[PDB]
Amino acid sequence: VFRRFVEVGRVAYVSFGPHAGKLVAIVDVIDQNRALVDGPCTQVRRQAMPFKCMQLTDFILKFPHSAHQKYVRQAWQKADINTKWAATRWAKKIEARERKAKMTDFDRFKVMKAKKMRNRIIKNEVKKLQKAALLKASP
Amino acid sequence: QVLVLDGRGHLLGRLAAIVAKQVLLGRKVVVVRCEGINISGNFYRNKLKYLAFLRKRMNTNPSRGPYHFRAPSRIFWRTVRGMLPHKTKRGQAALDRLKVFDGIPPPYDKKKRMVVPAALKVVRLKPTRKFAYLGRLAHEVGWKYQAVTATLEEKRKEKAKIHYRKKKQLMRLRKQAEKNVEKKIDKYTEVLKTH
Amino acid sequence: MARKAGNFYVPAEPKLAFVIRIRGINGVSPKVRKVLQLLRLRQIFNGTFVKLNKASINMLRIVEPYIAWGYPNLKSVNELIYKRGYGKINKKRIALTDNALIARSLGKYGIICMEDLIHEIYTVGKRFKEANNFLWPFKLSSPRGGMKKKTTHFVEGGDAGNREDQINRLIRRMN
Amino acid sequence: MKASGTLREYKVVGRCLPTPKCHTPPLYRMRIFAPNHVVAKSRFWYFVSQLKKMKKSSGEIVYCGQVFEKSPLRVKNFGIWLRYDSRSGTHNMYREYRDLTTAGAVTQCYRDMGARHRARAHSIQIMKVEEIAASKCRRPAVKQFHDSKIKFPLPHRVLRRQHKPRFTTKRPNTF
RNA sequence: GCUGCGGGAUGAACCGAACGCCGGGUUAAGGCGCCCGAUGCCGACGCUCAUCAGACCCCAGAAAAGGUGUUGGUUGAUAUAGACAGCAGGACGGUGGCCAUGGAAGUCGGAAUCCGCUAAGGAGUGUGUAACAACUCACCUGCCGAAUCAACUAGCCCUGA
Ligand SMILES: [Mg+2]
Ligand SMILES: [Mg+2]
Ligand SMILES: [Mg+2]
Ligand SMILES: [Mg+2]
Ligand SMILES: [Mg+2]
Ligand SMILES: [Mg+2]
Ligand SMILES: [Mg+2]
Ligand SMILES: [Mg+2]
Ligand SMILES: [Mg+2]
Ligand SMILES: [Mg+2]
Ligand SMILES: [Mg+2]
Repeated sequence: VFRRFVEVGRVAYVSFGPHAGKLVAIVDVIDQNRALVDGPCTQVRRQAMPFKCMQLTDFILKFPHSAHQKYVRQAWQKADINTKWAATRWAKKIEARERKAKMTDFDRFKVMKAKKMRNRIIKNEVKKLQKAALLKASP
Repeated sequence: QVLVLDGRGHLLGRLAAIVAKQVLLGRKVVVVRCEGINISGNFYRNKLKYLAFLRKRMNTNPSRGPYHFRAPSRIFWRTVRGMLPHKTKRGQAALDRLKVFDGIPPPYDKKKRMVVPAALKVVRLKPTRKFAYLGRLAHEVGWKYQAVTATLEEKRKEKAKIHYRKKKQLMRLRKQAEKNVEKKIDKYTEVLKTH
Repeated sequence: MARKAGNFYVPAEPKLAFVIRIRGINGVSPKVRKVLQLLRLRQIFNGTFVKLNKASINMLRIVEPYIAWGYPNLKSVNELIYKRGYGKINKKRIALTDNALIARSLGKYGIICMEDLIHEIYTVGKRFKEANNFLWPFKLSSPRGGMKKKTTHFVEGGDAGNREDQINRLIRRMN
Repeated sequence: MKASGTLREYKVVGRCLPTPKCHTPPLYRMRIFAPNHVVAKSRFWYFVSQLKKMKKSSGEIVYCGQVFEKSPLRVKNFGIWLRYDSRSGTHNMYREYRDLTTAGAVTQCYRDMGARHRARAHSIQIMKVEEIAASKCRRPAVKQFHDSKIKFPLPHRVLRRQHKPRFTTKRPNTF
């Protein structure tokens, strides 16, 4: 319980505001509500953003207290947050939501016909598995 | 068409606001588990206000005048009456569209119950503030039907437990089927086209 | 030229001010009502260009709770002359719509055209009174974003007062 | 003052008129916080009229300038001196605020004095603003924000009021 | 009065604004949980628990005074030459001093006011036994361990009601 918490040198996600979909890094807490965040490679500029505006993540970095853009970028490239961030299910879920926003009608037609085929295969194979379960329970 | 709402962990005024707004549009909404609707504030405060409301009565004839219901479903229905224009033929039709039930009826056992997020106790109230149960208030004042309703509620909760094991068994069977082979050819297309 | 020497510099206080009337009609003292009649602000949401002077500023200090007055910019003059340019021959305000009206009714002073009219309004010359009398008081619509409370001065977050450059934003909202 | 939105820091200098009794006025200087420069000029006239023998007619404003922040990217500590007027009588006050810029800290000062002590902007007079360093803060809240390797989570974070649909089977887990 | 219209639920005077019949757009006064048009903004800051909360000029009720209920502010005074609270121990000698006698031997009262031992005792802050005596406090010391105490002030809420 309470596995995550704000910290000097933690990457975080932004949900609300003009920087939605952009990762920030917390430098220091100003007063209880806003944090001085910075972005080395995620295009977001060093500013003050609210804690309810941001979303907590699990990856940490080793920042000095009130460091600069150069040292934030060097620790970012040492920790390799980009490839390790792409290699998780979280970014795949966000990428799937973006691809659903980027669907088209021909893609939805292909998805629906593959959905019909997969649901027929699921129905027949689940009926075969429960028939096998009844045949196992018959002795 | 029809909407079935949970009452567990909801607030009286917020839920009445959302129901009275959505019943004027035509969606036939029904609030089930009305005894579980929470009310903010101290419980002695809420029953003091309700005791004053019971004290409000006509001296010349108490029958011809202020009617005071004790059942929590009818309490919520009076709360929606005081918010809809019931004296005209818009709010009267909206109250005819609205149905309210204490406990859970047998069709609403089967039909799925919605949970409104903006009317929740957890969303709207600080957890270090006091609250009161409308069913506890109704059992304390007038509504003598907790021993039947709670018994039937525990009976349908046992029915829900004996259904959920079967549903979870079927979900394990269909995920074993998804773990099995010869479905991935459509799944490549699905992942490349938004699984 | 002054900051290279390290000294400050003050610009010229301008001699032209645009005046829109903000408040209504009924419930108005005669002391400010006569000044509004002399400034041709007889209706609500009409505006005039006023040559600034000690007498004019002391009139505006009397009618501070009823008007909003400021320094119009070049587009603030130009859009009011082009879009809602209404002159008068003797009676009968006509839309300008041609240089011939200004050359016939007003052009007795080398001010025959609309470039001359805009030049005379902006750079207040010796014949500003004839141009201001020729121009009918500009009928203006209510602004898009609204107004701030209409009763306190612009110092107190209101409308009825001096603002000196935000009348450009006000005239882009109203015109 | 209305103190609408965020505040802004203005350096406003003013002097008397050049008179034959006394030429070259001393050209005084203040540091006025205001939402815009017109309110800065008017509040400058207010403060200089309360301090010395100055009014708007027998004086002028030489320069009015925006003062940008010396270091906006640094989280700093500001001590604000207050001469607010309460319901019974006026009082002196020292407050502290940890914020990025001076205008933001004085903005938080106006908002907080309006929150707690019910003080309007009519009564609040900012006496002095000074950046104070560490180990000189009198306040325990700012003294306990003074922590290196500070750790705190965000317990019970509820959000998104009806951005999700009004009717769902969900039940949102906090944190 | 002689005056419609939009807000103040309801209104003669209040706030906007004045009236030929209409289409479009915009706004004032006001409002945006439902009646009831509009915040369903991923609004910002902080205060408030009422067992009689509070909710907007006239306007439809309330004060003096009080609160170790919480939030700021001022004035100060203590604390490694170890305080604040807690536990334990001491709390004398001159002197049963002096004005008194129904008692005073600090303890109803009147005037004062020092010294020694000192670790420290105030010619004593109270409780008492009628008084003589026991008890306790200022003050002092042993353990503890680093922040503590006092008086005012104004915002919400409570009593006064
Ligand atoms: Mg009026
Ligand atoms: Mg609009
Ligand atoms: Mg008025
Ligand atoms: Mg008349
Ligand atoms: Mg009306
Ligand atoms: Mg009223
Ligand atoms: Mg219209
Ligand atoms: Mg308004
Ligand atoms: Mg509505
Ligand atoms: Mg108090
Ligand atoms: Mg009270």
